[PDB]
Amino acid sequence: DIVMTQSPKFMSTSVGDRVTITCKASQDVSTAVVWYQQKPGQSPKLLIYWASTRHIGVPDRFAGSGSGTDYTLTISSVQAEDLALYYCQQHYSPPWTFGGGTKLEIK
Amino acid sequence: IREFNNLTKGLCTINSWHIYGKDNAVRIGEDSDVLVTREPYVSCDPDECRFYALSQGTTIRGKHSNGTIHDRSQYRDLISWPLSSPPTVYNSRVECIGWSSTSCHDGRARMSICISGPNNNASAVIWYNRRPVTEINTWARNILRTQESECVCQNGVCPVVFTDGSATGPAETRIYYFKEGKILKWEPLTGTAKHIEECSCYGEQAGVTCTCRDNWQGSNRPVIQIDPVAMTHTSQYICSPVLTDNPRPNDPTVGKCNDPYPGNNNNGVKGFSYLDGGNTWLGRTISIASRSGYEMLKVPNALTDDRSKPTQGQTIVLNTDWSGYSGSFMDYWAEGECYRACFYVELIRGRPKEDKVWWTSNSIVSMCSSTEFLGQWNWPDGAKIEYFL
Amino acid sequence: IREFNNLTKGLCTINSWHIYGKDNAVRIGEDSDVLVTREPYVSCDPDECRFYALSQGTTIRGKHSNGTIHDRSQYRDLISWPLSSPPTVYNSRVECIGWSSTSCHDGRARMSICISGPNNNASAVIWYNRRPVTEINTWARNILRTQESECVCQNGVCPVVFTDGSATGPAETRIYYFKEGKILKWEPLTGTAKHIEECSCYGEQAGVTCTCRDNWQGSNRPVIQIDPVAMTHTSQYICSPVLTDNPRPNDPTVGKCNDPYPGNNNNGVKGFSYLDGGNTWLGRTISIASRSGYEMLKVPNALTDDRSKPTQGQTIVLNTDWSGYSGSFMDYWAEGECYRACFYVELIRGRPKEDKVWWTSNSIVSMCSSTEFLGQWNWPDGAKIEYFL
Amino acid sequence: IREFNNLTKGLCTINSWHIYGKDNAVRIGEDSDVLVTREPYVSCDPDECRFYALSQGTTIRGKHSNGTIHDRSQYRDLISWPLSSPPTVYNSRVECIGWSSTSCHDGRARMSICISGPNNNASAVIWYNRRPVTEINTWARNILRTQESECVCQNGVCPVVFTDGSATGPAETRIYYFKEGKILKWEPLTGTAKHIEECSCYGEQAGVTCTCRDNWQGSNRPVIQIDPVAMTHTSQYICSPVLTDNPRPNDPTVGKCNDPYPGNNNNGVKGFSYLDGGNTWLGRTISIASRSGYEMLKVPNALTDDRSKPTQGQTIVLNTDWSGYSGSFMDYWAEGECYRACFYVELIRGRPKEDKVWWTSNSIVSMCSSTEFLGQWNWPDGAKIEYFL
Ligand SMILES: *[C@@H]1O[C@H](CO)[C@@H](O[C@@H]2O[C@H](CO)[C@@H](O[C@@H]3O[C@H](CO)[C@@H](O)[C@H](O[C@H]4O[C@H](CO)[C@@H](O)[C@H](O)[C@@H]4O[C@H]4O[C@H](CO)[C@@H](O)[C@H](O)[C@@H]4O[C@H]4O[C@H](CO)[C@@H](O)[C@H](O)[C@@H]4O)[C@@H]3O)[C@H](O)[C@H]2NC(C)=O)[C@H](O)[C@H]1NC(C)=O
Ligand SMILES: *[C@@H]1O[C@H](CO)[C@@H](O[C@@H]2O[C@H](CO)[C@@H](O[C@@H]3O[C@H](CO)[C@@H](O)[C@H](O[C@H]4O[C@H](CO)[C@@H](O)[C@H](O)[C@@H]4O[C@H]4O[C@H](CO)[C@@H](O)[C@H](O)[C@@H]4O[C@H]4O[C@H](CO)[C@@H](O)[C@H](O)[C@@H]4O)[C@@H]3O)[C@H](O)[C@H]2NC(C)=O)[C@H](O)[C@H]1NC(C)=O
Ligand SMILES: *[C@@H]1O[C@H](CO)[C@@H](O[C@@H]2O[C@H](CO)[C@@H](O[C@@H]3O[C@H](CO)[C@@H](O)[C@H](O[C@H]4O[C@H](CO)[C@@H](O)[C@H](O)[C@@H]4O[C@H]4O[C@H](CO)[C@@H](O)[C@H](O)[C@@H]4O[C@H]4O[C@H](CO)[C@@H](O)[C@H](O)[C@@H]4O)[C@@H]3O)[C@H](O)[C@H]2NC(C)=O)[C@H](O)[C@H]1NC(C)=O
Ligand SMILES: *[C@@H]1O[C@H](CO)[C@@H](O[C@@H]2O[C@H](CO)[C@@H](O)[C@H](O)[C@H]2NC(C)=O)[C@H](O)[C@H]1NC(C)=O
Ligand SMILES: *[C@@H]1O[C@H](CO)[C@@H](O[C@@H]2O[C@H](CO)[C@@H](O)[C@H](O)[C@H]2NC(C)=O)[C@H](O)[C@H]1NC(C)=O
Ligand SMILES: *[C@@H]1O[C@H](CO)[C@@H](O[C@@H]2O[C@H](CO)[C@@H](O)[C@H](O)[C@H]2NC(C)=O)[C@H](O)[C@H]1NC(C)=O
Ligand SMILES: *[C@@H]1O[C@H](CO)[C@@H](O)[C@H](O)[C@H]1NC(C)=O
Ligand SMILES: *[C@@H]1O[C@H](CO)[C@@H](O)[C@H](O)[C@H]1NC(C)=O
Ligand SMILES: *[C@@H]1O[C@H](CO)[C@@H](O)[C@H](O)[C@H]1NC(C)=O
Ligand SMILES: [Ca+2]
Ligand SMILES: [Ca+2]
Ligand SMILES: [Ca+2]
Repeated sequence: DIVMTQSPKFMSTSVGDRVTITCKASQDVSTAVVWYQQKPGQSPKLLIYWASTRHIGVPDRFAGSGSGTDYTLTISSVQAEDLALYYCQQHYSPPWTFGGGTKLEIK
Repeated sequence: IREFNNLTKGLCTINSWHIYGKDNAVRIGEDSDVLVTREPYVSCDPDECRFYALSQGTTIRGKHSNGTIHDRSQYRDLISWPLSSPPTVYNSRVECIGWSSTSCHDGRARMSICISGPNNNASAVIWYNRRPVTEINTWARNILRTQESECVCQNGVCPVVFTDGSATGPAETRIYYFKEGKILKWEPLTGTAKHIEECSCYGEQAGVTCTCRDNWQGSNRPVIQIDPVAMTHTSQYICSPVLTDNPRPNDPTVGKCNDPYPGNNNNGVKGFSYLDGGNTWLGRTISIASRSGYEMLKVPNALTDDRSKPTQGQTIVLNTDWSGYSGSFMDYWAEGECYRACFYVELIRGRPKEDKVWWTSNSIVSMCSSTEFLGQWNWPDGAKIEYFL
Repeated sequence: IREFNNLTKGLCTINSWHIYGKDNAVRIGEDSDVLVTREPYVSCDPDECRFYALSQGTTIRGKHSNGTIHDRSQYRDLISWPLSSPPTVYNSRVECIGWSSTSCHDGRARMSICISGPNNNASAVIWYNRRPVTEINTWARNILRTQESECVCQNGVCPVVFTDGSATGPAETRIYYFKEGKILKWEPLTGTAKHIEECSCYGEQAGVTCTCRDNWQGSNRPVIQIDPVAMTHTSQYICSPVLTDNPRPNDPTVGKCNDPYPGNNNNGVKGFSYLDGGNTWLGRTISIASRSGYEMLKVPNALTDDRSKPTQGQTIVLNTDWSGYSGSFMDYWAEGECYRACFYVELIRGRPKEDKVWWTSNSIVSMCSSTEFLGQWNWPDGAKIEYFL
Repeated sequence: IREFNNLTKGLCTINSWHIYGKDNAVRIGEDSDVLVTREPYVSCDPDECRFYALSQGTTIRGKHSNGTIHDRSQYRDLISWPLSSPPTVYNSRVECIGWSSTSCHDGRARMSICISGPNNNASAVIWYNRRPVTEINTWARNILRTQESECVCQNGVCPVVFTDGSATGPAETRIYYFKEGKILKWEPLTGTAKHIEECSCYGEQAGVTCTCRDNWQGSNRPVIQIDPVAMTHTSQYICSPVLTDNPRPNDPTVGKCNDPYPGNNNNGVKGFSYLDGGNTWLGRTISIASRSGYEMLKVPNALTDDRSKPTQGQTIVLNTDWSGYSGSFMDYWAEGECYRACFYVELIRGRPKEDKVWWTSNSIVSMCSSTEFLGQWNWPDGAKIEYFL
């Protein structure tokens, strides 16, 4: 199984700034990385797939990236409603393995 | 025929699609000496149509099957065998040696082209009438590759699309013009197309159209039209919002004809389209992210319109089944008023998505068009990855 | 031949039957790559005779063999291979794709017809000279089916019997007339026949006779005579008390020519007969309830007489052995004063009756007639269901 | 052709080498019915090129594969099969029976020659047009042997080099001249060459050149030129310090043209060379002691100069991979201004060096020349001796 490791677990950024969430796999997963966002007390929304392609209607603030075993999700002009638990799933081989999440707190 | 062929006719009305061939290779392959292959295609002689594919030089059960994810190796061989049989050890015909290829009959004999090599010292040898006639070497030294479909010939001239260079950058594409295996001319890519890979070509009315893959930025395909009479070409993207590469962003409402449609970069999967005004049909995988499902959608004036949405469709492979590469082929020697339009879909099985086995492989489905509006079925490879364990 | 064929001759005197072919497929199949098939038949080119059958796309040993009881699937393919060989992966010729079929040579090239589909959106494509020429779609949307024997051609015109509709009700049968793959005419069933299925046809003297199956109420077969010159037909039942469908009630003393003979409904098994006055021979399974045994009985003026009991017979398969489908074929290009009359019997092995294996399959026996009164043998498939365990 | 062939053309400029064929037999052979062979070669009909080899009469997996180190046995058979397929049980064509052979097409039909026998009572039968025409018996009673490459024909006359005698002493070589299977003349070896074995021959400009093996003292090859028009020949050694037999002493700075170059005696491995002045290419194993690696080196005026060191090279098989026998072949019926120069390398696998299996066997690589200076790859047999355990 491929193993997605998310560190750090908590992130604080101020309203209007940048944050970036780092995800990493245990072998070259050849860019097959998806990012979900889980809003508190809601279901996940798929933001990005294939490391950087946005799903239908996640506004361009969210910028997926990466390569090999190291990927990252950047968010800009951080909104007080950006608070959520962010997870990377991988989508190269079965079974589709997630990360631990990162809570983005608003300073 | 005893004479070269001229593409005198035009396409017939595509109104639905009918099954033309299905080899069932992995299903049979669990117990016969079916060869591991990938990148298939189909091509017609004036006398018969055969399935062609890039062999990996091992049977699917054989222990050397493990690790066939690798595209290029020196155990790759371009083979052919009868229409709708499996690539069997005891009936494939090896056409030339290499890991990239195109093949097509000019009316008299056929040309096969197999590229072989180290990734920085690759070399093509242009076989004509089963004899090695010409050889071209790498101009940009980073993987010299060609079509993985059949080329079309006209009056002896068969244009062929070769790309050497980066699949991640600008590459160095070039159209070559063969007549009887010799190089008549070769010219560099021109047009608004940013990067060309794995071109799918059909010929009608003395013009050949190729629908390719932009690996770099495209999610909308580059179309190259080539004029085999004057040995000239141009390229553009397909204007339609209906995006056909895979992966892709979800289709816009307005598409893009003179630049890549921005979204999924450094990736694609070979494909085709029949581009003919009202009678345009585009093929695409259903998944925006994976080679699963295949469908044919009629999108009138797709090539030229930045607003063309579909008006009729047909399902070929369900989204719950796997697909892969697709390309165009036609029987130029089929007696008619017109050219029957056909395509094939490769059905990948194995690694990476079914990694419980260590081999990758495929079977083939192919359709041709009918003017009747026939009913549709959906055509699964069919094997159970669990009986190979 | 380089010219179309006219059925100029008439049958020869049937006086006994001699073995023409026996493939021994399941027996060999325990150790070679013999294909799982069912619904076989035989057809002759002007140059050679071959065995044709509907493949299930798996070897009998292969693990995908399990579950081949199902008649229709998209892994079915109509194949042919040499007379008296097994359907081998490495020598069958795939003729078209689908789960119903007919095929026959018009003298010049041959027509093959394979129906494919969902049960409510089925489609036939009429291949001529190994190229797809025409396609007809479902008129009644509940399983479009055709012969599972060979069709007969005359002067280019080959009538073909198609039934779409219910196998339990009124269905919607129709005779189609092909010349060179194109549809010359098509007309609805007519005559007193209540329901037509799986017609067996032979041609003599410029008329083609089909002996079919009434699934619905018949236990006596519908006979359709077709006139390929004027493209007309009529249907009736066979008058004889000698009932030939299976299952059936036990034979009466007076039979029925203008209605089904009442008794076993919603069921039958494909069959044939040579209908020629004094020289009429009917084939039937021996069991009134199961496809076991096969015999040929001479019942003079069977077609026209409600009292015709047999006068000579011959045993083909014992009642302790299994049989199945049967149909007529002839070598129209066999040099003679007359047409040698032949038939084939399919020999089913597997599920449901031998359910210790999970595959169904079959072999073939075929006979032609002799005027000598030869001795008889009885011709078992031959395999032991216990060596496959 | 319908007419005999005259070697009218001369060689083309050898500037690099391109892959012509690769059968991948041991790799496939782990799971198909690939035959155990050894001593391969290639030969061209006016209509097609095929791979020929000496079969050992067993499949590589079959249990009789064990012990195929032995060169001669009565289960040896000279076979042929299509270019770049494996020697498969179901598609090899047996050419004659024996353990030594040559074969070649004279333009009309082909001659095959298989020697069979006890080592002291051996007999050759010269088949022409697949019928046994002539037979020659042992003159020196200690293993009668011939080429293990193809012979060249000119105007019906095909010279063939036969050696009976000791492989450790003086043997008794003799050039025979066949026309249409009959013996036109035969003459004894002449020239400064001390001992001839396994001659490799190509024809150009109505002269045939053979590059052989001196088993006895040579580490530099004997070259025989034969004049097929006058039925005369001479022999000499190759002057170059570049030693090409295997084993060999390490190359001197001055070589030897009229005597064996002293160093490794009672041993060698069959080989070839294209001898043409500036355009001379010699092939050799890389190891001075073992059949591993194969390379082609251009050594101008090699034949005539005792100081010729190489000026361009190409790697065919790496030194970490195994090689074996090599020889020349050409397509005399290939349309050109000139003769394309080709060679094959046999790739031995098994005993004695990979004795974890009990069979010896091989696959084939073949190249032809290109005038372009193409890039090089290195072409491994490819199987893992560990999957056969
Ligand atoms: C007997 O057989 C006949 C003959 O085949 C049957 O009739 C045919 O039935 C077909 C399916 O019912 C029918 O196809 C449909 O045709 C319409 C035109 O009216 C066409 O729009 C449809 O195509 C869209 O929908 C399919 C799924 O339904 C999508 O997979 C496809 O991609 C098309 O939609 C996507 O792209 C559009 C264009 O940009 C967008 O507008 C749309 O929002 C959608 O977007 C998403 O999907 C994309 C791919 O997943 C993705 O990239 C994108 O980003 C979005 O996520 C469809 O083909 C035939 O027209 C009809 N033919 C005939 C002759 O009648 C008959 O029903 C059968 N009878 C029975 C009883 O079974
Ligand atoms: C050497 O070889 C030669 C050449 O083959 C041998 O001679 C042949 O031998 C045959 C068998 O001995 C012989 O066949 C018989 O011919 C008579 C005519 O005289 C014919 O009646 C027979 O057919 C009936 O009987 C068989 C069993 O014997 C039944 O299976 C068959 O169905 C026929 O009977 C059924 O239908 C009849 C018609 O309606 C009814 O009247 C009858 O009651 C019976 O009814 C039941 O059976 C049905 C099916 O099971 C069922 O539907 C129904 O409801 C009832 O339940 C038989 O074919 C050949 O005529 C003869 N030929 C020649 C040229 O001589 C020779 O003996 C061999 N020599 C040696 C030494 O071995
Ligand atoms: C893309 O592809 C192209 C096209 O192929 C590449 O260019 C080619 O590259 C080749 C290798 O780089 C090059 O070959 C070399 O050519 C020189 C001539 O300048 C030739 O001397 C070389 O041959 C000797 O060296 C090899 C190993 O390098 C030996 O294995 C060989 O036997 C030759 O040396 C031995 O014999 C000589 C003659 O007597 C002695 O002088 C020498 O001391 C040596 O002796 C030992 O070795 C013997 C065998 O092991 C043994 O018997 C003896 O006793 C001693 O122990 C070599 O072939 C091509 O010329 C070149 N061609 C072209 C058209 O450019 C290009 O590099 C590729 N590009 C990339 C980016 O990869
Ligand atoms: C070939 O297939 C074998 C299985 O047949 C693969 O074996 C695994 O390989 C890894 C190293 O990659 C070993 O550590 C595992 O223990 C093996 N186990 C299993 C269950 O497969 C092998 O890697 C495959 N690949 C190649 C190129 O040989
Ligand atoms: C395929 O064959 C297998 C045996 O190879 C069948 O397996 C049985 O299936 C039932 C369910 O139908 C299981 O509960 C049994 O335990 C299985 N056991 C045995 C002894 O066969 C399987 O059903 C077959 N059918 C298909 C369509 O796969
Ligand atoms: C044939 O192969 C077998 C193995 O399949 C060889 O068997 C060995 O033979 C020796 C005698 O030469 C025995 O003492 C060994 O115990 C055998 N063991 C093993 C592990 O192979 C046999 O020699 C081979 N040779 C022939 C000609 O039959
Ligand atoms: C084919 O087309 C060329 C022009 O493209 C024409 O000159 C030639 O004669 C044509 N030949 C045939 C058989 O149509
Ligand atoms: C075949 O029969 C038709 C009438 O059915 C006749 O006109 C035609 O000429 C015949 N041809 C041959 C070769 O018998
Ligand atoms: C072949 O060559 C001989 C002389 O070697 C000559 O007499 C003969 O006529 C030639 N034939 C052909 C077709 O060249
Ligand atoms: Ca792309
Ligand atoms: Ca009934
Ligand atoms: Ca020596």
